[PDB]
Amino acid sequence: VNSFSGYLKLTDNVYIKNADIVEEAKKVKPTVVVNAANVYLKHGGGVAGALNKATNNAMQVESDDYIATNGPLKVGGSCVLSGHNLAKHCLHVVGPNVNKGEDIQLLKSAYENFNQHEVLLAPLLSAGIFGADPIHSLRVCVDTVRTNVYLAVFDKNLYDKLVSSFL
Ligand SMILES: O=C(O)Cc1ccccc1O
Repeated sequence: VNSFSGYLKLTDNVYIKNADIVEEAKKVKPTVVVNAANVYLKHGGGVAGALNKATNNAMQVESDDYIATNGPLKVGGSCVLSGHNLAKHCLHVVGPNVNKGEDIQLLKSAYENFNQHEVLLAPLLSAGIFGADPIHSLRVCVDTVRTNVYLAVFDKNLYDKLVSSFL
């Protein structure tokens, strides 16, 4: 048993809810929250800008030190950093950004990072401002992640369409 509440069960291991991931993280304090990161860990908008704002910019300060030491992530890659006031850990995962021309086949590689963690609170990778088909992102999630994932869909109209189209 875990602390996640009000989720619709899609599969053995994937759950979904219409929720603000920031507000969900603040309530649950999950072991792992996933950030929709870019390779530079520049947290400006969407999930990253919202998560970073909720940490009072401490996520960005920590991220800048990580990049200064290690250089940029790979598209499809990840790193584990602090969850600050939101979670124990933040798994920063880089899905491909369609609005930068990145290979959508890298979305499966991105979701494979989730398998290193038994339970996660996450957004749909590459959805919204990343320019990919969200319905596609949910299918790749279900067909790739084997650990227990609680998806927070921010946009209500996107949530209802994802549920009503789910195979
Ligand atoms: O609603 C979601 O969860 C998907 C998403 C991600 C980023 C920006 C806007 C947006 O709708």
